[PDB]
Amino acid sequence: QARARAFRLKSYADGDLLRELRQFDGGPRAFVRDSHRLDAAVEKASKLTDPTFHISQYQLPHPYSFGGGPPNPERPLTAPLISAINKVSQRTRDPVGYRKRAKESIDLGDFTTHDPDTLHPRFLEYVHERTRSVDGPTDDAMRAAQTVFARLWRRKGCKVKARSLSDAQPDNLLAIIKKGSPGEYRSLGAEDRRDPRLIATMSSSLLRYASAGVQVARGRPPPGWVDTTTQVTLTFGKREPKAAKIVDGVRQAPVPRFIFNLSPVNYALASFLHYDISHFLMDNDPTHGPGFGPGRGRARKFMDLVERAFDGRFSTPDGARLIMSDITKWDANMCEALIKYSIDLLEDAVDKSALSPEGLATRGLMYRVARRQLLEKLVEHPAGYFVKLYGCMPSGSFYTSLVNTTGNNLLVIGHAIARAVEETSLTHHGAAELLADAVDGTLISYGDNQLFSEHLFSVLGLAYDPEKHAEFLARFGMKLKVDETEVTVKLGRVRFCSRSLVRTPHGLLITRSHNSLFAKLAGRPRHDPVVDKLYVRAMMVDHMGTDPIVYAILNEIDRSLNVSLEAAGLTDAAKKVLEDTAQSMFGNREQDALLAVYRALSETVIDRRALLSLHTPRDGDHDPGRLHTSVSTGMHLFTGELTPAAQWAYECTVEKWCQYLHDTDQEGVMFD
RNA sequence: GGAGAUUAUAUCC
RNA sequence: GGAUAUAAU
Repeated sequence: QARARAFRLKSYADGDLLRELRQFDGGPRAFVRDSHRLDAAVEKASKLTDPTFHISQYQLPHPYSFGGGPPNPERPLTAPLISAINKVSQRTRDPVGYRKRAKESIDLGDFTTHDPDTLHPRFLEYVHERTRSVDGPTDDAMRAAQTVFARLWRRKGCKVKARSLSDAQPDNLLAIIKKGSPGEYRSLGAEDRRDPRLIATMSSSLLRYASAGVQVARGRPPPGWVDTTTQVTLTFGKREPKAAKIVDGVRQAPVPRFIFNLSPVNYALASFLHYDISHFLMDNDPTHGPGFGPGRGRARKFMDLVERAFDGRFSTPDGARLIMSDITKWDANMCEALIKYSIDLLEDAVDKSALSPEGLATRGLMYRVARRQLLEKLVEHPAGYFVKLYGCMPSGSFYTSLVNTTGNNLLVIGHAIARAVEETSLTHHGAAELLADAVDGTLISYGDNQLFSEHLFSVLGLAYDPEKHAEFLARFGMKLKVDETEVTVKLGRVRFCSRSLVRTPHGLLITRSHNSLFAKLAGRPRHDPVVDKLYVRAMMVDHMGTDPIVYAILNEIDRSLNVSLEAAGLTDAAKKVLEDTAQSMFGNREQDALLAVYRALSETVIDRRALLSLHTPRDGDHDPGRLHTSVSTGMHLFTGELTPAAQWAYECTVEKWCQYLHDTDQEGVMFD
């Protein structure tokens, strides 16, 4: 409707549409339309009964996709990291073992960029059989699992109410629209989702449901646009560090993740319907990961689960294990059946009882559209052409974390219920009432990342069984990697969102594995040398100074970068990352202030105390203390009190650390 | 040719 | 009311 109107091709089958597309095919990072990027996907889909993907009959004269290419090939941190590991490993208990374990990770360190010619093979992961619905036994279990969380949410105080359309007015809609992508409106001049003309368009796209609902509440049929309104979804490849893996010998360089950039109109509908229920779960649902962070008291849902399972010890007091589910490529494989159970449960938690009959019908039409649009997407493939995608989670939707987390939680509870009805004398209702009590404190998911206590199965009179867990997931087309799913009784192997917990004599302390740091460093492409030096310090911040080996290694790398730090001169990249420092030290961001900061940078050290202050919560019992440049350019001194356990970690040398982890059996935190 | 959502945190305005 | 940066999913 905006001059970009699509034309209809003549064919119907994918193989014939593909031939038709050649007639539109077109530096090395400008976009060129290329229908051959679809060849393998079309070939794969042709052998499937119910494929997740078809070529769209409708196409645009001009595509939205942009070109790309490979990153800078140099890896400037690999050599300094090796010297640092060479030195610090000598102060650990097994120096040659540490250096070998660490070399494995450095070798895998890599990096992905957006490039249409490397992105299209990743899309094959999204091309497989649909699972529209599951069989009777599984459905009964999944609907019982829905009652578990619905009960949990009510007990936790859920009082979320349906919004009125007053909140779809431009001035009120702003409070539930975050800044970000204009999606397909970027072609029309919009730069941000929160731009006033976009906000006006998103508002109109919500208010149009009012009169549609008036008709349905009178028993008339809905307007036609309700069932046909669609928005284009754009795609691109993720730019990030990513570790290669060794699969059957060959070291497999990483394929870029497939990212979806959804339309602001779809965003506005999702947020109008479900912003509140999402924020209620973040604040109050103990199984809901989103809201988590590693510092400042934000890991409490993780720590509460661990402390219920370990009660002060380093191994679980009973033998009850902890399970960390390892699922292959969650977003590509989340089927329509699981998406429906998840979003339906979320919509059910929203209280509609105060709505008028028109208001209720209006919300029903809005939900109808949001559900259909989560399930069936119109996606511009990196070939430069539209395809239709049924199921899969479109990573980048408003619903991504919310629905992935809800679905993973429903999987394990549905599985538990399914086993109980088959194997024991519990009914669906009876298993549900047990799990509703036991799930509070025994389960947490963050999308496909999951951690749960075997007590979920204990209270059903069952023991966890990974093959039965994998078989349940396979009913939804998902592959639980059984040999990579950690099952343990030891705190040192418990993980959540890439974080470990170390129990010190004064309490728990979030930490991170060393191998993850080494791969990221080995994968870092060459930037401006000041930018890269500040990246190494950002890594210190990410690790929060808990581990003195990690601090030592990073402090070594930081020093080593000083030899060549000034070789590029004061570039614009270096100016940008030094601006905050120049204004806090000299009052201005002018050339001389910036160069004074620049030339002093070689003289700075990042204080481990500043890093460990990040464990301090902002509690009204704790004042964490301002950091200024303490963890970036290092030109302020951090004054402030650490938490007891973090104070213990400051007083703790490489040598004391390895001894304590050895004596407590917590050395699992270092690797994996 | 000049790269999504969500969460957490830090810095500066 | 905004900007920049890193991490996680």
